[PDB]
Amino acid sequence: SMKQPTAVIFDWYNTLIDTSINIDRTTFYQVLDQMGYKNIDLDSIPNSTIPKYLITLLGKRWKEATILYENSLEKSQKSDNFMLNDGAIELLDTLKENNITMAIVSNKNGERLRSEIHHKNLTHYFDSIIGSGDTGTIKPSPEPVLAALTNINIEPSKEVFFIGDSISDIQSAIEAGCLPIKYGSDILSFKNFYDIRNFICQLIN
Repeated sequence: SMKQPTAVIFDWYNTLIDTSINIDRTTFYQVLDQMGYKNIDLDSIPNSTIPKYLITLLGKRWKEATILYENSLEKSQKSDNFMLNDGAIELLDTLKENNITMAIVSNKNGERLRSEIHHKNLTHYFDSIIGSGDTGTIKPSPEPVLAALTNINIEPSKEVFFIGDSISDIQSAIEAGCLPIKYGSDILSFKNFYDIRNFICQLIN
């Protein structure tokens, strides 16, 4: 009764992309600024230590910081230097080799989203890339999901897997008639892309 997916939709930030490695300090300065902090100097802190350092600085306000941070990245005109999460390329490549159509649905600005995807040489994997400004609404509306599916010519169903980290991703998937898979930390959930790849390979074979 469980079938291989007819399409796989991915979110970008905090699903495919790890936003905690190569944090742009300028962006986090603005967040800390908005949050009232002064006079935080991150300039001498090694990039790899920045996240643990910020976690201890922010304490209870850490979750709020991550919200502001993602919000800022979505609207940015600046280029990212982020790395993909572990196993992401292996999964994309497995799906491509098996001829399973893929798309991205993100609340990042569509134009900058497409530029970042092309900067990482990943455009060829995706038959539709939908960001904010590409439709009349954003997630958790189903509209951006339905837009990707219109553009890849696949009907919405529970064989369309929407891999996403957020509640808005899950809700958009459900409202669109598609199957949410929660990535990260009633619904299929996986902590990494190696396990998701094994699961999909097991469904295919």
